[PDB]
Amino acid sequence: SLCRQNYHEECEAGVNKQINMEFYASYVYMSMASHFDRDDVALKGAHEFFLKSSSEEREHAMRLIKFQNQRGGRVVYQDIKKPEKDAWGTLTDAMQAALDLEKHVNQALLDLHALASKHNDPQMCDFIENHYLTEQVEAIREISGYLTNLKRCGPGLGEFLFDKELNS
Amino acid sequence: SLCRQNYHEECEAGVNKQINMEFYASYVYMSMASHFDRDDVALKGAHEFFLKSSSEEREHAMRLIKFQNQRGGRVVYQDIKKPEKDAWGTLTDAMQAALDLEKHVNQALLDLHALASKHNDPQMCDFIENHYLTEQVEAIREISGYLTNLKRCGPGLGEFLFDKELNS
Amino acid sequence: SLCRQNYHEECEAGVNKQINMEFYASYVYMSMASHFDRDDVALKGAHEFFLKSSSEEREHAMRLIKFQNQRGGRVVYQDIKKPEKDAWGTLTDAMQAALDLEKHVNQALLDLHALASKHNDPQMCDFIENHYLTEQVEAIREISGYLTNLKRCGPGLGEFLFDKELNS
Amino acid sequence: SLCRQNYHEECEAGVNKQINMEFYASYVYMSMASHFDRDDVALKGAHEFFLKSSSEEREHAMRLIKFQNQRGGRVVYQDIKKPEKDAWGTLTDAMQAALDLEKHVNQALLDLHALASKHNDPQMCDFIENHYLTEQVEAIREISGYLTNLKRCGPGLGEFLFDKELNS
Amino acid sequence: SLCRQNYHEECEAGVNKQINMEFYASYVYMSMASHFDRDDVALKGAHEFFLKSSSEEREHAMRLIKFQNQRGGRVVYQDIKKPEKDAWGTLTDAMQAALDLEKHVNQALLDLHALASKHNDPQMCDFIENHYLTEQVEAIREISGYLTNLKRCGPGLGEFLFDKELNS
Amino acid sequence: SLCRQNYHEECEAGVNKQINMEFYASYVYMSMASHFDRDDVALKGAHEFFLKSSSEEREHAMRLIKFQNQRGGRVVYQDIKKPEKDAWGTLTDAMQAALDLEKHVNQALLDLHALASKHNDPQMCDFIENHYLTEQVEAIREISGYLTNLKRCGPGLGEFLFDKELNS
Ligand SMILES: [Cl-]
Ligand SMILES: [Cl-]
Ligand SMILES: [Cl-]
Ligand SMILES: [Cl-]
Ligand SMILES: [Cl-]
Ligand SMILES: [Cl-]
Ligand SMILES: [Cl-]
Ligand SMILES: [Cl-]
Ligand SMILES: [Cl-]
Ligand SMILES: [Cl-]
Ligand SMILES: [Cl-]
Ligand SMILES: [Cl-]
Ligand SMILES: [Cl-]
Ligand SMILES: [Cl-]
Ligand SMILES: [Cl-]
Ligand SMILES: [Cl-]
Ligand SMILES: [Cl-]
Ligand SMILES: [Cl-]
Ligand SMILES: [Cl-]
Ligand SMILES: [Cl-]
Ligand SMILES: [Cl-]
Ligand SMILES: [Cl-]
Ligand SMILES: [Cl-]
Ligand SMILES: [Cl-]
Ligand SMILES: [Cl-]
Ligand SMILES: [Cl-]
Ligand SMILES: [Cl-]
Ligand SMILES: [Cl-]
Ligand SMILES: [Cl-]
Ligand SMILES: [Cl-]
Ligand SMILES: [Cl-]
Ligand SMILES: [Cl-]
Ligand SMILES: [Cl-]
Ligand SMILES: [Cl-]
Ligand SMILES: [Cl-]
Ligand SMILES: [Cl-]
Ligand SMILES: [Cl-]
Ligand SMILES: [Cl-]
Ligand SMILES: [Cl-]
Ligand SMILES: [Cl-]
Ligand SMILES: [Cl-]
Ligand SMILES: [Cl-]
Ligand SMILES: [Cl-]
Ligand SMILES: [Cl-]
Ligand SMILES: [Cl-]
Ligand SMILES: [Cl-]
Ligand SMILES: [Cl-]
Ligand SMILES: [Cl-]
Ligand SMILES: [Cl-]
Ligand SMILES: [Cl-]
Ligand SMILES: [Cl-]
Ligand SMILES: [Cl-]
Ligand SMILES: [Cl-]
Ligand SMILES: [Cl-]
Ligand SMILES: [Cl-]
Ligand SMILES: [Cl-]
Ligand SMILES: [Cl-]
Ligand SMILES: [Cl-]
Ligand SMILES: [Cl-]
Ligand SMILES: [Cl-]
Ligand SMILES: [Cl-]
Ligand SMILES: [Cl-]
Ligand SMILES: [Cl-]
Ligand SMILES: [Cl-]
Ligand SMILES: [Cl-]
Ligand SMILES: [Cl-]
Ligand SMILES: [Cl-]
Ligand SMILES: [Cl-]
Ligand SMILES: [Cl-]
Ligand SMILES: [Cl-]
Ligand SMILES: [Cl-]
Ligand SMILES: [Cl-]
Ligand SMILES: [Cl-]
Ligand SMILES: [Cl-]
Ligand SMILES: [Cl-]
Ligand SMILES: [Cl-]
Ligand SMILES: [Cl-]
Ligand SMILES: [Cl-]
Ligand SMILES: [Cl-]
Ligand SMILES: [Cl-]
Ligand SMILES: [Cl-]
Ligand SMILES: [Cl-]
Ligand SMILES: [Cl-]
Ligand SMILES: [Cl-]
Ligand SMILES: [Cl-]
Ligand SMILES: [Cl-]
Ligand SMILES: [Cl-]
Ligand SMILES: [Cl-]
Ligand SMILES: [Cl-]
Ligand SMILES: [Cl-]
Ligand SMILES: [Cl-]
Ligand SMILES: [Cl-]
Ligand SMILES: [Cl-]
Ligand SMILES: [Cl-]
Ligand SMILES: [Cl-]
Ligand SMILES: [Cl-]
Ligand SMILES: [Cl-]
Ligand SMILES: [Cl-]
Ligand SMILES: [Cl-]
Ligand SMILES: [Cl-]
Ligand SMILES: [Cl-]
Ligand SMILES: [Cl-]
Ligand SMILES: [Cl-]
Ligand SMILES: [Cl-]
Ligand SMILES: [Cl-]
Ligand SMILES: [Cl-]
Ligand SMILES: [Cl-]
Ligand SMILES: [Cl-]
Ligand SMILES: [Cl-]
Ligand SMILES: [Cl-]
Ligand SMILES: [Cl-]
Ligand SMILES: [Cl-]
Ligand SMILES: [Cl-]
Ligand SMILES: [Cl-]
Ligand SMILES: [Cl-]
Ligand SMILES: [Cl-]
Ligand SMILES: [Cl-]
Ligand SMILES: [Cl-]
Ligand SMILES: [Cl-]
Ligand SMILES: [Cl-]
Ligand SMILES: [Cl-]
Ligand SMILES: [Cl-]
Ligand SMILES: [Cl-]
Ligand SMILES: [Cl-]
Ligand SMILES: [Cl-]
Ligand SMILES: [Cl-]
Ligand SMILES: [Fe+3]
Ligand SMILES: [Fe+3]
Ligand SMILES: [Fe+3]
Ligand SMILES: [Fe+3]
Ligand SMILES: [Fe+3]
Ligand SMILES: [Fe+3]
Ligand SMILES: [Fe+3]
Ligand SMILES: [Fe+3]
Ligand SMILES: [Fe+3]
Ligand SMILES: [Fe+3]
Ligand SMILES: [Fe+3]
Ligand SMILES: [Fe+3]
Ligand SMILES: [Fe+3]
Ligand SMILES: [Fe+3]
Ligand SMILES: [Fe+3]
Ligand SMILES: [Fe+3]
Ligand SMILES: [Fe+3]
Ligand SMILES: [Fe+3]
Ligand SMILES: [Fe+3]
Ligand SMILES: [Fe+3]
Ligand SMILES: [Fe+3]
Ligand SMILES: [Fe+3]
Ligand SMILES: [Fe+3]
Ligand SMILES: [Fe+3]
Ligand SMILES: [Fe+3]
Ligand SMILES: [Fe+3]
Ligand SMILES: [Fe+3]
Ligand SMILES: [Fe+3]
Ligand SMILES: [Fe+3]
Ligand SMILES: [Fe+3]
Ligand SMILES: [Fe+3]
Ligand SMILES: [Fe+3]
Ligand code: NA
Ligand code: NA
Ligand code: NA
Ligand code: NA
Ligand code: NA
Ligand code: NA
Ligand code: NA
Ligand code: NA
Ligand code: NA
Ligand code: NA
Ligand code: NA
Ligand code: NA
Ligand code: NA
Ligand code: NA
Ligand code: NA
Ligand code: NA
Ligand code: NA
Ligand code: NA
Ligand code: NA
Ligand code: NA
Ligand code: NA
Ligand code: NA
Ligand code: NA
Ligand code: NA
Ligand code: NA
Ligand code: NA
Ligand code: NA
Ligand code: NA
Ligand code: NA
Ligand code: NA
Ligand code: NA
Ligand code: NA
Ligand code: NA
Ligand code: NA
Ligand code: NA
Ligand code: NA
Ligand code: NA
Ligand code: NA
Ligand code: NA
Ligand code: NA
Ligand code: NA
Ligand code: NA
Ligand code: NA
Ligand code: NA
Ligand code: NA
Ligand code: NA
Ligand code: NA
Ligand code: NA
Ligand code: NA
Ligand code: NA
Ligand code: NA
Ligand code: NA
Ligand code: NA
Ligand code: NA
Ligand code: NA
Ligand code: NA
Ligand code: NA
Ligand code: NA
Ligand code: NA
Ligand code: NA
Ligand code: NA
Ligand code: NA
Ligand code: NA
Ligand code: NA
Ligand code: NA
Ligand code: NA
Ligand code: NA
Ligand code: NA
Ligand code: NA
Ligand code: NA
Ligand code: NA
Ligand code: NA
Ligand code: NA
Ligand code: NA
Ligand code: NA
Ligand code: NA
Ligand code: NA
Ligand code: NA
Ligand code: NA
Ligand code: NA
Ligand code: NA
Ligand code: NA
Ligand code: NA
Ligand code: NA
Ligand code: NA
Ligand code: NA
Ligand code: NA
Ligand code: NA
Ligand code: NA
Ligand code: NA
Ligand code: NA
Ligand code: NA
Ligand code: NA
Ligand code: NA
Ligand code: NA
Ligand code: NA
Ligand code: NA
Ligand code: NA
Ligand code: NA
Ligand code: NA
Ligand code: NA
Ligand code: NA
Repeated sequence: SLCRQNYHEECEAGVNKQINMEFYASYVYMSMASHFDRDDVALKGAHEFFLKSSSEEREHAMRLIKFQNQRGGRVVYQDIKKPEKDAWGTLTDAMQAALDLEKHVNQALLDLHALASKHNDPQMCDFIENHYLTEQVEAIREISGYLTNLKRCGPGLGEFLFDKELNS
Repeated sequence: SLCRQNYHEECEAGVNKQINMEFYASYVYMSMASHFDRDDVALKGAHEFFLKSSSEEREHAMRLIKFQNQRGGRVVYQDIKKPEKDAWGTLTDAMQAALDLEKHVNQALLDLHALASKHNDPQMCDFIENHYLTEQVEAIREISGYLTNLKRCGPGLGEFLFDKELNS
Repeated sequence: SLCRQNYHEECEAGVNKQINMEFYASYVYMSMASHFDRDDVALKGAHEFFLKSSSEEREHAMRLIKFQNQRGGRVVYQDIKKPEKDAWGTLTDAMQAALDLEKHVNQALLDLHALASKHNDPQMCDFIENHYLTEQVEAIREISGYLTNLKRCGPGLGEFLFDKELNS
Repeated sequence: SLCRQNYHEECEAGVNKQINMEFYASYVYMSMASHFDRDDVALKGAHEFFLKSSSEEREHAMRLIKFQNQRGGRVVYQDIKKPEKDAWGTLTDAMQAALDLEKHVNQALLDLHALASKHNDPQMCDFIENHYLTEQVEAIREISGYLTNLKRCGPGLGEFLFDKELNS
Repeated sequence: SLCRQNYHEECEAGVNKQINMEFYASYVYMSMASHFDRDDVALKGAHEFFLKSSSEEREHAMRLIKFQNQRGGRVVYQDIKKPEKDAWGTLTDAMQAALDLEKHVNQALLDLHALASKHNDPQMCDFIENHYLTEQVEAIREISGYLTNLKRCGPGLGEFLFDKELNS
Repeated sequence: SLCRQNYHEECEAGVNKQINMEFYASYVYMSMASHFDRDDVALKGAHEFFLKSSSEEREHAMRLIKFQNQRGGRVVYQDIKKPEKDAWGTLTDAMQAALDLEKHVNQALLDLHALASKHNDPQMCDFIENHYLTEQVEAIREISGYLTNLKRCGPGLGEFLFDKELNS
């Protein structure tokens, strides 16, 4: 490939892994969104919030695909595994699972940064810092505060009202 | 579920199958799009066309997910299998594979319609006719004409110029 | 009648039945609306929601009357029976009765479609699909989610707040 | 009921009677409207005029329902009887029947006023004067002039042209 | 043809037949239009109405031609036979012939729908319902009411005035 | 007919012949247009150009129909014969056939002018000069230059690009 320069095969593989991981997170959120749109669950704020979250994760995957081609790597796709659950429970349960997901993705991003630092790839490090690491910190902090407020609001009416407040 | 009415368990399963099939088609197009954005392939019209195609297929999946919940079914997700190839060849090869994909999806939609007619589900039949069957016919006709023009244009310069003309 | 063509006397009678059924549903909702505007009930969201529902059902009747004349049938009116109750209970009770009403109307629409398919009346089938079957599916799904949220909110304050949120 | 004051049980019953009577008049006009939209009758001015008349009568019913609840009465619904005829004849015949209907409704309104005066209910009397008695006088005078002009115009062409002039 | 799928040779032939039938109806209306523009007939409303009708029928043919190519059929043209008459008589005579024409075309459309249902072609059925069957019902009802009003208006002055009112 | 003056029966017949000839040319172009919209031909510029040409020829027929009635002749319709071919070959073949058609129509227009000069019908001559003869000269010159450029461009890519340039 005429464009490849200072791009190590381990970094290329790490990017292909993160691409799969972002699509996976996209799929989880899709599943959460459809769970909260069940007639017997019917939390329209959660639905909209997880649908938007699913769409954002697809963007994160797509920016990595682009990055792979910009640097002269080869994108290699794997299966996008189905999420661990078919039903995500209450809005509190789902938000806990979402926190776990974002932290898992955050840890993979930090391993990917560590890979790029290790192979002296400053452009890859900056790409990751600039587009992913601060976004991850905000999302985790965001979900964590929701969890605190879901426990403050309590079940029943509290969950209905916390749900109203989700998107604004 | 308090909303379910005249919605047969075979139709619900058929919808879950089509949901997987639309995501799969989405993933194929994503792969085609990244293939045409390689520095050693570099056909920006194809890239944009398959990226838009991938996004449309995700919408088709999402309208089916919605339909499942509107009718009081339960969405059940499966793995989204990786596409058959890592490299899609020339713009002519990819467009042939895309035609094959759209016809495979079209046949599944026609089996799904047949399932809804068989179980006397007129609302499901109309949903499928209204949002999917004509859209499929247009897309197949569209790709077929591209194939005819790719063979008319020939390889090399013809492929470059046919690619310019793709999106408009 | 100079316009009648491929319009079977059983279909004409079925349309006259559905006309009565839509007016009946209109009258139920009128009664629900006046129940929630009692000084000792005083749920203004419910009032407005059932008043709008009553008006929509009158439109559904009127489109069928039109359809009867477009196809060269004769509209034949019957009494519009009074609703089963004078008092509809809590917002949860009324919404349950409304779900039952919409499902009863939906079943009559599906019998009417079955009548038109049976007599090979494709124009009548499409009319019913296009203007009634999807609208019915949305309304039933809508009311069902309200029921789920009314049970989540609980009685007292929950009912007051759920009522605020009804129309938006 | 915490709001009821100087509202006699005979007046409440009289209002429930008038509510039924306004819906009945609504239903008559609905039937007239569908009669003039038959392919073998086809007088589009009459159709539109009786459709608007039917809608106005529904408003008159709905203002009375409101009045019942404002005064702390209980609305009690009865069956809305079907109209006396399935076919209303010429535009002259229908307009004669409409005059008879409006005069019957007017006499019921005047009995209702007499009931409210008798029970010393000045607010109810004013409500009736303000929203119903002058409106009734205008409608009766209006229909009567139409009858005079329908007899002046004569049958055939006169009826076609008088019909053009109905709504403006 | 690379696009053809679930499109039976009998349906393709049925579409070619309907294409001829729509052009034929176009030609009839062209002839009616020129009849009412004769100096010795001179009914400018009829002229304009049949000229617009002729143009609409050409559109109906052209949408079918398109449909044939979208589905991967081959359009096959036949002669467009001249209309049965050179002179169409009074506005009442022409409108009767137009009613007969529209009903003949409507019956062919219903046979074509029956052909597509029989060969399990849901996309073709919906195409026909969506673009043709309701349009046919409206046109037949429309012409029938004109016939009723032409008989109400009578010959001479009535015909002149009914003609004024045709287009609006 | 009260308007006829200096309008010879041979000229009236000549106009009826040209009316048939313009409709025939309309039908040829319709067939060419549908040929270039086949999935296995797929030249969208040609399609649009022949569809517009077909529509223009219908206008030419319609202005002659009008002229017949303005002069107090009687329009007499004949069958519109189907075109000589079902398939028109390459864009070069079709354009050659179109040149032949326009020259055939041009020769008929010049015979018609000769008929009107011969019968001392200056108004008919001017009508033909003003609306037809220069339009014919432009169209023939136009198609001829296309033929020259189609031979310059060559088959394959040249045909694709010449087709892009057709309408602008
Ligand atoms: Cl290195
Ligand atoms: Cl659950
Ligand atoms: Cl988010
Ligand atoms: Cl990027
Ligand atoms: Cl790039
Ligand atoms: Cl792979
Ligand atoms: Cl996993
Ligand atoms: Cl799995
Ligand atoms: Cl759980
Ligand atoms: Cl859990
Ligand atoms: Cl969890
Ligand atoms: Cl991790
Ligand atoms: Cl490191
Ligand atoms: Cl590090
Ligand atoms: Cl490392
Ligand atoms: Cl290092
Ligand atoms: Cl990001
Ligand atoms: Cl944040
Ligand atoms: Cl920040
Ligand atoms: Cl927060
Ligand atoms: Cl809860
Ligand atoms: Cl069933
Ligand atoms: Cl390659
Ligand atoms: Cl697309
Ligand atoms: Cl949907
Ligand atoms: Cl929904
Ligand atoms: Cl699963
Ligand atoms: Cl697979
Ligand atoms: Cl796999
Ligand atoms: Cl390959
Ligand atoms: Cl290949
Ligand atoms: Cl392939
Ligand atoms: Cl398949
Ligand atoms: Cl079936
Ligand atoms: Cl089937
Ligand atoms: Cl089946
Ligand atoms: Cl069945
Ligand atoms: Cl779709
Ligand atoms: Cl298309
Ligand atoms: Cl289409
Ligand atoms: Cl094309
Ligand atoms: Cl190439
Ligand atoms: Cl029948
Ligand atoms: Cl109560
Ligand atoms: Cl509603
Ligand atoms: Cl209707
Ligand atoms: Cl109508
Ligand atoms: Cl009756
Ligand atoms: Cl009942
Ligand atoms: Cl009763
Ligand atoms: Cl109760
Ligand atoms: Cl109850
Ligand atoms: Cl109940
Ligand atoms: Cl029922
Ligand atoms: Cl049936
Ligand atoms: Cl059925
Ligand atoms: Cl049945
Ligand atoms: Cl049957
Ligand atoms: Cl509806
Ligand atoms: Cl809904
Ligand atoms: Cl919907
Ligand atoms: Cl809800
Ligand atoms: Cl309560
Ligand atoms: Cl008192
Ligand atoms: Cl009658
Ligand atoms: Cl009025
Ligand atoms: Cl009031
Ligand atoms: Cl109030
Ligand atoms: Cl009662
Ligand atoms: Cl009565
Ligand atoms: Cl009765
Ligand atoms: Cl009578
Ligand atoms: Cl009478
Ligand atoms: Cl009477
Ligand atoms: Cl009375
Ligand atoms: Cl009194
Ligand atoms: Cl008095
Ligand atoms: Cl009294
Ligand atoms: Cl008194
Ligand atoms: Cl009033
Ligand atoms: Cl007045
Ligand atoms: Cl006044
Ligand atoms: Cl008057
Ligand atoms: Cl009359
Ligand atoms: Cl088949
Ligand atoms: Cl004549
Ligand atoms: Cl029309
Ligand atoms: Cl089409
Ligand atoms: Cl197309
Ligand atoms: Cl042929
Ligand atoms: Cl014939
Ligand atoms: Cl013939
Ligand atoms: Cl005749
Ligand atoms: Cl005749
Ligand atoms: Cl006739
Ligand atoms: Cl027929
Ligand atoms: Cl059939
Ligand atoms: Cl059938
Ligand atoms: Cl058949
Ligand atoms: Cl079959
Ligand atoms: Cl149509
Ligand atoms: Cl109509
Ligand atoms: Cl309609
Ligand atoms: Cl009419
Ligand atoms: Cl006459
Ligand atoms: Cl002469
Ligand atoms: Cl060919
Ligand atoms: Cl042209
Ligand atoms: Cl002219
Ligand atoms: Cl003129
Ligand atoms: Cl003839
Ligand atoms: Cl010929
Ligand atoms: Cl022939
Ligand atoms: Cl050829
Ligand atoms: Cl040739
Ligand atoms: Cl040739
Ligand atoms: Cl010639
Ligand atoms: Cl000469
Ligand atoms: Cl000469
Ligand atoms: Cl000569
Ligand atoms: Cl001479
Ligand atoms: Cl011209
Ligand atoms: Cl030119
Ligand atoms: Cl010029
Ligand atoms: Cl040129
Ligand atoms: Cl070529
Ligand atoms: Fe490198
Ligand atoms: Fe992410
Ligand atoms: Fe919950
Ligand atoms: Fe650093
Ligand atoms: Fe996120
Ligand atoms: Fe069911
Ligand atoms: Fe799709
Ligand atoms: Fe290539
Ligand atoms: Fe349909
Ligand atoms: Fe259908
Ligand atoms: Fe539709
Ligand atoms: Fe597609
Ligand atoms: Fe019939
Ligand atoms: Fe309804
Ligand atoms: Fe309550
Ligand atoms: Fe409803
Ligand atoms: Fe009192
Ligand atoms: Fe009234
Ligand atoms: Fe009459
Ligand atoms: Fe009135
Ligand atoms: Fe086939
Ligand atoms: Fe037509
Ligand atoms: Fe006449
Ligand atoms: Fe069907
Ligand atoms: Fe028509
Ligand atoms: Fe003469
Ligand atoms: Fe011409
Ligand atoms: Fe060619
Ligand atoms: Fe001149
Ligand atoms: Fe001259
Ligand atoms: Fe001039
Ligand atoms: Fe031309
Ligand atoms: Na690197
Ligand atoms: Na990897
Ligand atoms: Na690698
Ligand atoms: Na890899
Ligand atoms: Na991308
Ligand atoms: Na991108
Ligand atoms: Na890329
Ligand atoms: Na970059
Ligand atoms: Na690089
Ligand atoms: Na990989
Ligand atoms: Na899994
Ligand atoms: Na960690
Ligand atoms: Na790190
Ligand atoms: Na990693
Ligand atoms: Na390194
Ligand atoms: Na933050
Ligand atoms: Na909560
Ligand atoms: Na079903
Ligand atoms: Na399934
Ligand atoms: Na199932
Ligand atoms: Na399933
Ligand atoms: Na969705
Ligand atoms: Na959605
Ligand atoms: Na959903
Ligand atoms: Na739906
Ligand atoms: Na359902
Ligand atoms: Na599944
Ligand atoms: Na695979
Ligand atoms: Na197939
Ligand atoms: Na099917
Ligand atoms: Na299927
Ligand atoms: Na079934
Ligand atoms: Na198309
Ligand atoms: Na090519
Ligand atoms: Na029928
Ligand atoms: Na009945
Ligand atoms: Na009947
Ligand atoms: Na009946
Ligand atoms: Na109506
Ligand atoms: Na109406
Ligand atoms: Na009607
Ligand atoms: Na209709
Ligand atoms: Na009919
Ligand atoms: Na009845
Ligand atoms: Na009852
Ligand atoms: Na049922
Ligand atoms: Na049914
Ligand atoms: Na029924
Ligand atoms: Na039948
Ligand atoms: Na819905
Ligand atoms: Na509640
Ligand atoms: Na009183
Ligand atoms: Na009473
Ligand atoms: Na009382
Ligand atoms: Na009472
Ligand atoms: Na009211
Ligand atoms: Na009101
Ligand atoms: Na009220
Ligand atoms: Na009041
Ligand atoms: Na009171
Ligand atoms: Na009562
Ligand atoms: Na009665
Ligand atoms: Na009286
Ligand atoms: Na009085
Ligand atoms: Na009274
Ligand atoms: Na009293
Ligand atoms: Na007055
Ligand atoms: Na009259
Ligand atoms: Na077929
Ligand atoms: Na045929
Ligand atoms: Na065939
Ligand atoms: Na054929
Ligand atoms: Na066309
Ligand atoms: Na077209
Ligand atoms: Na076409
Ligand atoms: Na189509
Ligand atoms: Na096809
Ligand atoms: Na044919
Ligand atoms: Na003939
Ligand atoms: Na028939
Ligand atoms: Na049929
Ligand atoms: Na047919
Ligand atoms: Na078949
Ligand atoms: Na109509
Ligand atoms: Na007349
Ligand atoms: Na002459
Ligand atoms: Na001739
Ligand atoms: Na002659
Ligand atoms: Na002649
Ligand atoms: Na003309
Ligand atoms: Na004209
Ligand atoms: Na003319
Ligand atoms: Na002239
Ligand atoms: Na003349
Ligand atoms: Na002739
Ligand atoms: Na021929
Ligand atoms: Na010549
Ligand atoms: Na000449
Ligand atoms: Na000539
Ligand atoms: Na002469
Ligand atoms: Na020129
Ligand atoms: Na060429």
